[PDB]
Amino acid sequence: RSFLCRESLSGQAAGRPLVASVGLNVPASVR
Amino acid sequence: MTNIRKSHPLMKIINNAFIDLPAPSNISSWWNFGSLLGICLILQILTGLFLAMHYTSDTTTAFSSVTHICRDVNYGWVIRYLHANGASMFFICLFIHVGRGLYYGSYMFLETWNIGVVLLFTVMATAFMGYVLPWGQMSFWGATVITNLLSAIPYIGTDLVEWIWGGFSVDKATLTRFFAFHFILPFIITALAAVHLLFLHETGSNNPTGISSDMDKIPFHPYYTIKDILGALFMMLILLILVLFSPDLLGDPDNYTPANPLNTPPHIKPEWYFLFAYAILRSIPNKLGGVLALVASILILILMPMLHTSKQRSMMFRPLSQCLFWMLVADLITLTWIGGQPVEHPFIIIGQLASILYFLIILVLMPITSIIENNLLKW
Amino acid sequence: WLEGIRKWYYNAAGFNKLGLMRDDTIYEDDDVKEAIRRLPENLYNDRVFRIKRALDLTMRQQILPKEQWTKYEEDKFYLEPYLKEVIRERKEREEWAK
Amino acid sequence: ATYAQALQSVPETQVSQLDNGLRVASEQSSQPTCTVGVWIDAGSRYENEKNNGAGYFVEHLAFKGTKNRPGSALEKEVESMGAHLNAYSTREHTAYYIKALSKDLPKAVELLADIVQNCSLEDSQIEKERDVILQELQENDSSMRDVVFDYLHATAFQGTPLAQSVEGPSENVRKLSRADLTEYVSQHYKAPRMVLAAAGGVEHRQLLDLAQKHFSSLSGTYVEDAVPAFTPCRFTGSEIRHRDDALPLAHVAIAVEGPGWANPDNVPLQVANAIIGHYDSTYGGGTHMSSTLASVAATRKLCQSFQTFNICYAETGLLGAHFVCDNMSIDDMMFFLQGQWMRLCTSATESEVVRGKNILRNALVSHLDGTTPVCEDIGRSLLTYGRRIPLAEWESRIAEVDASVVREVCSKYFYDQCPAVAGLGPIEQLPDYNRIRSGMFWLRF
Amino acid sequence: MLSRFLGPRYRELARNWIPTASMWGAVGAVGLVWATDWRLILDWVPYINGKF
Amino acid sequence: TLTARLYSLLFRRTSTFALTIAVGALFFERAFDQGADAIYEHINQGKLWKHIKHKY
Ligand code: HEM
Ligand code: HEM
Repeated sequence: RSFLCRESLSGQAAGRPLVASVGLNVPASVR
Repeated sequence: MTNIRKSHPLMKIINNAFIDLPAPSNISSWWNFGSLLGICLILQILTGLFLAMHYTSDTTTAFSSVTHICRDVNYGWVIRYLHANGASMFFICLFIHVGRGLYYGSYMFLETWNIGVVLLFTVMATAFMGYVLPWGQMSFWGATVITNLLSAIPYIGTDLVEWIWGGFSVDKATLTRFFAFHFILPFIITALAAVHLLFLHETGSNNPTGISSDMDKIPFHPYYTIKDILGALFMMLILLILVLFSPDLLGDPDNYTPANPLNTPPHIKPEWYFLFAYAILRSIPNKLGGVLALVASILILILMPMLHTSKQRSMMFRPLSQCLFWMLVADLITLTWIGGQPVEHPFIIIGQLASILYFLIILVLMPITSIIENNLLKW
Repeated sequence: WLEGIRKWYYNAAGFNKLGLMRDDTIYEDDDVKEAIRRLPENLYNDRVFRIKRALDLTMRQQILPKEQWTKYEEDKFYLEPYLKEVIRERKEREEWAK
Repeated sequence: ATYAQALQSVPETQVSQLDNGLRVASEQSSQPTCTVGVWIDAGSRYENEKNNGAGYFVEHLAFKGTKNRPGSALEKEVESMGAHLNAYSTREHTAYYIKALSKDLPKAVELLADIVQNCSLEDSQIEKERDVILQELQENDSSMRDVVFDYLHATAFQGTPLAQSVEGPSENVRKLSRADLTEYVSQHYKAPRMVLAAAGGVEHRQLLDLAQKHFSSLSGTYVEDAVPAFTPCRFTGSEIRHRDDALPLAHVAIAVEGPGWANPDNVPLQVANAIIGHYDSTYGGGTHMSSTLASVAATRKLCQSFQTFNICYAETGLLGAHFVCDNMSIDDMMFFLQGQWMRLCTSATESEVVRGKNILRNALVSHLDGTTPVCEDIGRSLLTYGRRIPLAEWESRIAEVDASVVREVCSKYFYDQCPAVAGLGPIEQLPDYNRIRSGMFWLRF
Repeated sequence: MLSRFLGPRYRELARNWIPTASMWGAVGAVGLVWATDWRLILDWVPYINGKF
Repeated sequence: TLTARLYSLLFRRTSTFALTIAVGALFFERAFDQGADAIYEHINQGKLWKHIKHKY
């Protein structure tokens, strides 16, 4: 998504180390 | 900037068909018969045209017009006997083609094999009608005998005969009807042959070894065009020997007599390329059973791909199946010989034995042999 | 005994004369094609070369000299495990679809 | 402790109702946290063409300022106790929920009372908020799934309030003054059409007395006479194609009329939907997934991601699928996806129906994990069904579903029904509407 | 072949498609009687038999 | 409306659609043959052989 606003951009920063996850019937996720 | 060979639509189709088509390297001579069929077809389409250009279709001028083509038309006899014996050449090539497809396990190409069976039926019907055309004694009486089989069909059967006869017996109506059908059918055969080549090209030819040869593939044009030219030369040698030296070798002399419905010839035999099946007809006293066996004798090729039980595809490495296949070929030859001879001792019992053995070999002996065969090779 | 009959059959089959191994002569159905794809590279390369040499020999209608004939004892069984596994997987799929 | 034993041991959903009409509903557990929110029945459905976009604007300005808390002070109270305050507005419901500890319940309920009631709606903040929504509109334009679903709603319920997008056209948002919003608040934020929900370490008696002492000022009247009624929405089977070849991937959503929140046919259809399944390029199941469409897509690398949906409104819904795939796959899935639906309409084996039942049970039990999903479930169920469906009832309704039921309900909703296709991107290969409608019926059946 | 197609769910599919296949066969029978003008059957249908 | 009942009964299934078409073929063929033949005999009354065979 394109972000061009403070409110939408809020929360897109990271404060915890990156954590990937893949499944068998669930799409890939990251945090 | 490109080859018009591989960019022009028609030229692209021709190129993919028989110029740059990947063909197996080790294709034996037995494959040449494929083209030897098509060439025959072309010849049969050619000469027949020049026959239909001097052939009437009325029963008062059928035989006379044929004699006119033979005696008066400039070089007409060449065309007439070229047609008559090119039919036999066509059927020799057809039988050898079916034998090749059977031996090397080419029936695994299901679509091409089924289309081939359809082509076989169409060619046999066309040849039957063509032999009816000259209105000889053999012509008329064989037509009556063959069409009267359809009376055995339950219920509709009788009506069907009166439908095809266009009346009550093979007569004026049936002659012209068979002329029209014999004219139209070969073009249907050509269309089916084109479809057949399409289906075969979707997978590629099968080599004698029966194994996929995608690694050793060679272009068709520089090699197999000249191989096919040599095959056509040999077939022309045989056909021209037949026509020029002994034209009435494969025919029957009684066919040179005007058709007289009030008297029959001493023997009523069909053309040679049909006797193998006619004998089967004569095997079963039950007329309906006879007709059913007659149809099944050809329709068995449809079931043949299903019955394949051997792990290997071809017969190159199956000696037991090789002896079985040659038993089958000898059986077909025996049926052909039996068909000619009259219904007398010992031809009756020999005919029953041959007819039984044919289906026994195709349906039972071959699959069981393949089952023993795999067991003999750890699989 | 039986193994003598099997050896006689291997001799009379003829694929040894072409340098072919048993598994090179098998018909390539879908299961066999997938098994061939599953083969390790080193086995696949030898399979392809053996097949191509055999096709060459049959094109020229010849056989290898008697010394270079795949002996019955030396006829390894490379495609058998992969084909067995493929058949097992297909059987499992069919049983689950049942 | 078998599945059935656990189901009849899930805490209940005690429901109360003050005199004004505000329904209080809680669900006690042992967690030290809680999730308290107010679920109003506002949404784009209750909006005319003149003021479409009012609900989004009100949601934007909710947390900005109040009469009691002038502004950022409200955010300070929310953050000081560690609560996360959120709000989601849809085409039917609009809700505010605070995620906070159990001890902060008296304060959290007060904060929600202030927002839903004494909202400032200052004109300066309205002007500031006007641009933000406009930017968010372009952001949503970048969100291709969302624009495809809005195309679905626009082309399906054309000429009805449902076709209106939640955010509103980027012309109404540029003229929505204070006057329009105030009517929205005073006409939709009413006590009868409100559910005060909470879940976690919440006590139903505590929630009731907090509601009595805070939300008592809520009004149930509707000013002079104006009572916004429920307008039934027609579903007009149509198609819309916004072909933009620049977009890397093509999105196509096709849906037929599904039932409403009532009409228990949802339970069979969901099972049927579960049989179709869902796929993404990063799954890992590959050519082994039980779903036929998923297995085919993985085998041929057809699509990047297909998902089946059952969007459901009060009286009608959009039941169907939405898939994202390249230019030379759109037709092919149209063949398979439709080919899947009709299979369930003509021959649905009991094995796959059992599989769908298990998938549905897993989805329901997993979706109700955590205080926030439970609070959302309570607030949504009290507005849609009028009561929270206990999981045991869900289990019973799922158990009654079998192969014959799925076949009957699919043939009743899928077979020979005009779809509502909507496509975006390089959708050239997308079959013409006549082709899709033809694919909606099988010549074997 | 027949080992694979002999299954619980396979017979269940057969049962599902029994009505459609059977009345497809009825369609074929009626079409055959009509096109052929099978007098043996058409002599019993009330209105149509007046044609003969 | 009757048309809804027709659709739900005889038209939803393609095969039932074909059966309806087939029976309609019978009855339409008979009815149309009767009607057209009657119209023709009415138009040319007294000229056809059917109308004059009685006197021989
Ligand atoms: C009208 C007569 C026929 C024509 C013109 C024709 C044409 C051809 C041609 C040109 C080929 C390629 C050359 C070859 O492999 O032989 C071929 C292949 C083939 N034909 Fe025919 N054919 C005819 C009849 C039949 C019949 C009767 C059958 C058997 C039912 C058949 C089955 C096959 C098979 C199996 C192949 C593939 C052979 C292989 O891959 O080894 N054909 N056909
Ligand atoms: C499929 C290829 C064909 C075959 C196998 C075939 C076979 C035959 C046979 C066996 C005869 C009887 C020969 C005899 O009198 O002893 C014949 C005659 C005849 N055929 Fe064909 N034919 C074929 C194609 C054609 C075509 C395409 C035409 C039309 C252009 C045609 C026209 C005729 C005519 C006019 C006769 C009567 C002349 C005569 O019998 O000598 N044929 N055909």
